[PDB]
Amino acid sequence: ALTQPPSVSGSPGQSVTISCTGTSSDIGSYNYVSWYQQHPGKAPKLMIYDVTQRPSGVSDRFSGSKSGNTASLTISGLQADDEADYYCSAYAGRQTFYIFGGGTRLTVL
Amino acid sequence: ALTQPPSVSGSPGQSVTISCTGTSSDIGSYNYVSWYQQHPGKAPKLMIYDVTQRPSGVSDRFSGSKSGNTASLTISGLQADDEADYYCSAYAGRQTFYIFGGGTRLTVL
Amino acid sequence: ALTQPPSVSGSPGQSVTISCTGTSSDIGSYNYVSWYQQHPGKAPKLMIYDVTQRPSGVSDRFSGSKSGNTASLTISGLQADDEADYYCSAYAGRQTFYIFGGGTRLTVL
Amino acid sequence: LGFLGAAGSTMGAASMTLTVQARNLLSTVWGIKQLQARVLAVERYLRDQQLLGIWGCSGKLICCTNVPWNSSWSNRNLSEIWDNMTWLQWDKEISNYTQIIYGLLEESQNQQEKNEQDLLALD
Amino acid sequence: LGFLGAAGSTMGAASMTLTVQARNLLTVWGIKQLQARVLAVERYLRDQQLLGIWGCSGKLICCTNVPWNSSWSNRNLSEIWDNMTWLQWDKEISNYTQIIYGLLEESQNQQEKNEQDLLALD
Amino acid sequence: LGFLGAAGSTMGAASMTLTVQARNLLTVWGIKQLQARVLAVERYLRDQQLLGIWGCSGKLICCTNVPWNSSWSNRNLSEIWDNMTWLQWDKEISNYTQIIYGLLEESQNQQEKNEQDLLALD
Amino acid sequence: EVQLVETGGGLVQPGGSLKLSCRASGYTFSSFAMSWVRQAPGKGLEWVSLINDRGGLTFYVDSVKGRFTISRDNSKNTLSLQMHSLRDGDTAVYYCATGGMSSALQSSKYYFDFWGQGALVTVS
Amino acid sequence: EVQLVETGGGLVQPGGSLKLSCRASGYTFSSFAMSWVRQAPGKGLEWVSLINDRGGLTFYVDSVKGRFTISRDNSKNTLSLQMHSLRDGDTAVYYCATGGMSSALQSSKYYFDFWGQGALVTVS
Amino acid sequence: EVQLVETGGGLVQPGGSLKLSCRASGYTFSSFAMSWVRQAPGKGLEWVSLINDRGGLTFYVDSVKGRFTISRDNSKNTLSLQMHSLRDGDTAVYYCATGGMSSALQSSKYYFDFWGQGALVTVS
Ligand SMILES: *[C@@H]1O[C@H](CO)[C@@H](O)[C@H](O)[C@H]1NC(C)=O
Ligand SMILES: *[C@@H]1O[C@H](CO)[C@@H](O)[C@H](O)[C@H]1NC(C)=O
Ligand SMILES: *[C@@H]1O[C@H](CO)[C@@H](O)[C@H](O)[C@H]1NC(C)=O
Ligand SMILES: *[C@@H]1O[C@H](CO)[C@@H](O)[C@H](O)[C@H]1NC(C)=O
Ligand SMILES: *[C@@H]1O[C@H](CO)[C@@H](O)[C@H](O)[C@H]1NC(C)=O
Ligand SMILES: *[C@@H]1O[C@H](CO)[C@@H](O)[C@H](O)[C@H]1NC(C)=O
Ligand SMILES: *[C@@H]1O[C@H](CO)[C@@H](O)[C@H](O)[C@H]1NC(C)=O
Ligand SMILES: *[C@@H]1O[C@H](CO)[C@@H](O)[C@H](O)[C@H]1NC(C)=O
Ligand SMILES: *[C@@H]1O[C@H](CO)[C@@H](O)[C@H](O)[C@H]1NC(C)=O
Repeated sequence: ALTQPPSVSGSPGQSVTISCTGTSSDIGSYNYVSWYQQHPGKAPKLMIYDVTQRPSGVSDRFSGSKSGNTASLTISGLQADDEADYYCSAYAGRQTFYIFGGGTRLTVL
Repeated sequence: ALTQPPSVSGSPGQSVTISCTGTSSDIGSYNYVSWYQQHPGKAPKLMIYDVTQRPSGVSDRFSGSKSGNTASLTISGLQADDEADYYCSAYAGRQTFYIFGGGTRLTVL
Repeated sequence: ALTQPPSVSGSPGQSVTISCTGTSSDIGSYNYVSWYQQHPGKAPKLMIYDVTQRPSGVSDRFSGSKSGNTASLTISGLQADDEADYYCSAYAGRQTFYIFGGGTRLTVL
Repeated sequence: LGFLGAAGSTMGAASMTLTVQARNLLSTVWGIKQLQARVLAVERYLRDQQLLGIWGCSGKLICCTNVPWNSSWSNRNLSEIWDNMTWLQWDKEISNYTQIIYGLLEESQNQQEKNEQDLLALD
Repeated sequence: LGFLGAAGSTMGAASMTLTVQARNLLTVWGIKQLQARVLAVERYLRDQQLLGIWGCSGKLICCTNVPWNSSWSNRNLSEIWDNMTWLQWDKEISNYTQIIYGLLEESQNQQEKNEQDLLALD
Repeated sequence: LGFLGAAGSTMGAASMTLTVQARNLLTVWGIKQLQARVLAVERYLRDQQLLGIWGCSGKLICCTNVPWNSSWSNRNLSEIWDNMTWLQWDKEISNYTQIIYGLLEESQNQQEKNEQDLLALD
Repeated sequence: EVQLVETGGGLVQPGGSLKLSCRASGYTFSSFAMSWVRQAPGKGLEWVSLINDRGGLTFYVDSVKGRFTISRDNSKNTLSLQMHSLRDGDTAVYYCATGGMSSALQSSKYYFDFWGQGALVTVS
Repeated sequence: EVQLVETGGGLVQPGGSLKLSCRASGYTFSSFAMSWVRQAPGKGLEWVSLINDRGGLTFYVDSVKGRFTISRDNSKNTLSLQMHSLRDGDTAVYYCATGGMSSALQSSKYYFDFWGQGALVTVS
Repeated sequence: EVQLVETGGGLVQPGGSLKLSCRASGYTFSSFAMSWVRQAPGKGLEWVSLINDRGGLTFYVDSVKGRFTISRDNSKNTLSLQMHSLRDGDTAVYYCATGGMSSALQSSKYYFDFWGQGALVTVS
């Protein structure tokens, strides 16, 4: 899996960043990092693909960045609807295609 | 090796079956199992080549079969002369070719 | 790593030997086992290459041989100038190019 | 032996010596006679060579493929084909289906090269 | 469909119809028929040699190890491979072909020597 | 350098420029012209097939399993590849060329049979 | 909008087998590459397997490397999974996903865009 | 009558290379691939090495890959298995069997048949 | 008589990166392989990386496959190695050395002919 904090918290109107740490072959080898959210009990939805490029129909607020063997998802002032579990992911190894990450509970408060 | 009983019991007048279990990656994937009967003072011999086929020079009493991850071999009516340990082998792969099982000492009462 | 004696001692006028041994894959297969000398805190120098060939400008007193999985380096005379650490250098095919052993100490009286 | 030495041999012995045949496929109105004879020979050889290379089998004589062998063409177990038969009888036997063999080989090679390029597409 | 079956079609729909076109490349009159036939055989042999010196011999499709200098073209993959015809593509990159060929040859040569060194390593 | 340019050069130097010499390999007046052209085509086809039955198809350079024999040349490798021209080498081994070709072909045939057997080993 | 029906369902012995199906609509089923992603009830998600557009290539994780077999049917626009043997850990919600790979003709993706409702596999 | 004898074997201390010579008779020798099978005094069987009919290909069990050497001589009916080191584990009766692989032009064998009497090798 | 000198950082912080450089003079640098070897301050030597003469190939120990990258300029007669995300075990004296492998066309070498003065590398 990918190391990342089990849970974080924030307040509305304050931008929040969440990190996602990996090894050399994990993130550094290929700059293909994605973040997928799922609400409680709902099928996950793609929030960002690759380091920075964002899908059509996604809010401007969500943004991504990459540094070294780490990635980060930055969100703007939290709305009442941005409460989900967010999962880091990347392409890392021809054989080991996709290594995912653990849960990230964004405790809006 | 293949999980097989150290010994089995079977009296004259009934049929006894011997089982030999391995792994799907070797026996389940490949339809090549061989059964041998070594008399303790003599070299082994082929009682059943392949899962069902039998080489010439062996009586119809021997009868092999395979299912799932277990190769079975039935001897029909037993006789005292068929007192010789059994062995199962299979084409494991291009890396490891053949993997032999333990010895099964049947007993004729 | 390889296996060498930690140290050896000897007086001028006689000869001493140092052994280097490893797996059969490297020493046994290939007769490519060089020997290097490193004076205390100084740059190393190449004393023997292949199994017996002597470099240009190197004294006859240095000699070498290979026997099975082992390779020995013999020094004669021992004029006490070579009060330096000795190492072996075995080539082990592809993906493992050069391996060495425990640093050998040559003491001179 | 030499040219067509194993003309009537069993299949394996003849297949063991396919090189001599492969070599021997290549060598004023008599001028144009020899010119058109030689160009026809070269054209036939190059057509066969391209027909091999389109299967990815160029650069080899014993090339393996992945077309499943539909038993409808022939059900003769390998003992008769490879130990009790000659090439002439065999060629007579599959003459009626060799075109379908070629077509299936085309399709299989096309899928395999596309899959190979797809595999190389991975980073 | 057939010979030149998808010449005006999209790029990919032509990409898997290469076999037909590849296969269909092979006195007052006898001399001229001979001239045409031998010109055809020379053209085929030149194409085969050009492929062979790039390591792509025997494969209609192939892959190389030269970076694509965007100066030759900057169109992204979807535009080329879903909204363009082969004739338009050949028209677009006409000048750069020679350069490409040169680089291709050179890359193969470099690669090849590298391979030999690997086969030289014990 | 251009056609035949490394002919007088060192073995090692000329061994880097094979392509430049490979691509340049390939009413009665028309008759002699077509005869010469077909002869050249057939010679290139000689060489191409002879490499094809050696497992070296489509590679200008190719290593094979047949081992060297000191009888053919009692030559140190540095001499061969850094001191002695290609022409002198072809002259020196002109006697033994046929046996090399025969052994090489036999080794390639054995290699093909082994490859076929290995591919079926499942 | 793109929709991914998943029938699936879970009811099988630990040593049994079970077939999964996924029918996708609202887009060209052919021109995308599909994948299976598993999520255990409480843990982080995890990729199961991948199939390319043409269906002639496939990939699996090391956990079920020699067990599962996913295939596709382009004309009917269906993705099929066949499980085998199984292991009580499999118990999870399996989702169909589009992406994760794309042919050399198309631009590289390496992600998952449209996620179906999936289904929970249950081990008796 | 198909019949196989073995020669060599017996006492050999660790390090001193030793060779078993199996002689087969009564059949077309060049038509079959051959295996060696180890039987310990108390344990079961275990495949050791397999060699094709022509004598080009060779395979060995991974445990003794770099220590064994199997060879055929089709001119005079023999089979030479020569190995060095001979660690403590190599204390068993070795059996020269024929079969286990086919030339890909005949019916696949993938077993060993008409087993020999076997020869004992021991290590002090 | 060939002079083989080096230069590079001595002290660094964990997670950073450095670039060692090597200058050689007194022979044909284009016809000779090069190799980076390391010896820990108290312990013995250890091969790090090997580079062919043409500067096209690369070889590394399994330790630093994804962390080290060694290159060489032939006209300026120079070698370099960039270490990324180095760990503490890399604290050692690094020696440049000619040889290591011939170029498939001259005599096999498989040794290290010349040895420079080295350069020490340390990390906080
Ligand atoms: C012809 O058949 C007989 C069968 O025994 C055999 O003598 C001969 O070698 C075969 N050879 C050829 C070349 O047909
Ligand atoms: C095999 O060929 C027969 C006709 O010879 C045809 O009916 C059948 O469908 C084919 N089967 C395949 C390709 O599986
Ligand atoms: C091949 O099949 C024939 C019947 O068609 C049979 O007589 C023969 O024994 C078979 N051979 C083998 C090796 O199965
Ligand atoms: C021709 O263009 C039309 C759109 O105008 C497209 O739908 C059709 O597929 C094209 N035909 C071919 C053969 O490429
Ligand atoms: C070649 O260059 C000329 C001059 O810029 C231009 O008109 C032409 O289209 C170019 N053709 C190509 C790149 O195929
Ligand atoms: C000719 O040989 C000399 C040495 O005798 C060398 O310097 C020169 O480069 C050579 N020329 C060519 C074209 O190889
Ligand atoms: C080397 O050549 C000589 C002379 O032809 C021959 O006697 C000998 O067998 C050859 N050796 C090899 C290994 O080819
Ligand atoms: C090769 O052999 C010759 C024979 O005289 C010898 O003088 C020379 O030193 C050798 N050269 C090498 C190994 O480069
Ligand atoms: C080549 O053959 C001729 C004629 O037999 C012989 O005299 C000569 O010595 C040979 N030349 C070489 C260089 O071996």
